[PDB]
Amino acid sequence: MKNMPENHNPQANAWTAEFPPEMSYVVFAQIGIQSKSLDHAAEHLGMMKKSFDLRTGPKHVDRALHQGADGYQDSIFLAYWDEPATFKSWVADPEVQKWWSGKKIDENSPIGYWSEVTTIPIDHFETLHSGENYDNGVSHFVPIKHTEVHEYWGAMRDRMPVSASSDLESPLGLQLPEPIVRESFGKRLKVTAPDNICLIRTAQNWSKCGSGERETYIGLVEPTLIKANTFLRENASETGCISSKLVYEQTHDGEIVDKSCVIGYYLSMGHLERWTHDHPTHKAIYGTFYEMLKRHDFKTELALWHEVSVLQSKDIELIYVNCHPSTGFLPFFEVTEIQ
Ligand code: HEM
Ligand SMILES: C[C@@H](/C=N\O)c1cccc(Br)c1
Repeated sequence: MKNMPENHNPQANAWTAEFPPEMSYVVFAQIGIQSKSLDHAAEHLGMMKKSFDLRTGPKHVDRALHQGADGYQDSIFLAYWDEPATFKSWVADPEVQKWWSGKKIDENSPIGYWSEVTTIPIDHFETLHSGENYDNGVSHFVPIKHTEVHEYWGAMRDRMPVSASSDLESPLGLQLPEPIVRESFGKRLKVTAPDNICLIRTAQNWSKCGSGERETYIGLVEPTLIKANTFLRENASETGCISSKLVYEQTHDGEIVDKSCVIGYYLSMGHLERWTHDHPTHKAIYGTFYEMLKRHDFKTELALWHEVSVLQSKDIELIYVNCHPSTGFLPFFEVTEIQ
């Protein structure tokens, strides 16, 4: 609450996850099939989707489609557990072992496999929701409550309990190295990340918007989001953004719905903060959002939310099997070949 302004009174309501006392960790797993034609991914996606309904399966799973550059796509599962023990039991199930860690991927395969598994201690985790919505990531299975801790720069950091006792800076300092090009196709590679990287899933949901509000979101706001994500992807060193994906969410048979999110990793929470507060790209987003609020009497059916975590090296398992060299963390930090 260090950054809360004096006489703080927010002009809009917001909600935040309230984790139960017995809950110590969230496991958030991003599992992806990389392809040039979705046809080639279809077999792998069926096997994975049947795995999620095991009794040890995730409390919640989203599906999303990422358009990468060079014409590669990632078909992604976003899966949540509230017990690390249960997630370990899921991975050990033989149904999961049939495909886990890219086991079904060939040396000359047309598809790649990747997984980014982050085990998030609850005191390094915070969410924010623009409405009392129980279909926003962990709000599918965790209660949410009203909070006044928003609507100022620094509110995100204040909502994360550990920021009261840690600056959450990176051991590598302020300068993320330039991305390097590694020979990743044909190989099973593991990346080891530094401590205190910051992960954000920030989401947009215009599915309940009226016709006119939807027109405004798609015509005015979404283009600035697309531009922001492209900037982030192309300017890693300047921003401290290790990886940024704009993805469109899907029904579980693959139909794209009116929902998206950006999933980004940053060298520290401070890099995310400085980009959000100072860079023109997020300012244009905030501007067009406010313009959208003025047009509809400041009462929107657009749902916004995010989940932000700060991660230790040992809590991030990053695996890339036959993937494009720009996928995820592949351009950064320490890589090890697995065999
Ligand atoms: C690349 C995509 C995005 C990133 C990385 C991002 C990042 C962030 C972060 C980190 C904050 C919290 C800053 C703090 O509390 O100190 C924030 C706040 C905010 N963002 Fe974004 N954002 C993105 C997209 C969007 C979109 C699409 C919208 C609206 C359509 C939006 C509107 C806002 C608003 C209104 C706030 C203030 C929230 C509050 O505290 O009440 N952002 N953003
Ligand atoms: C989730 C965040 C945006 N980006 O992380 C946001 C945006 C608008 C209103 C609220 Br309330 C929260």
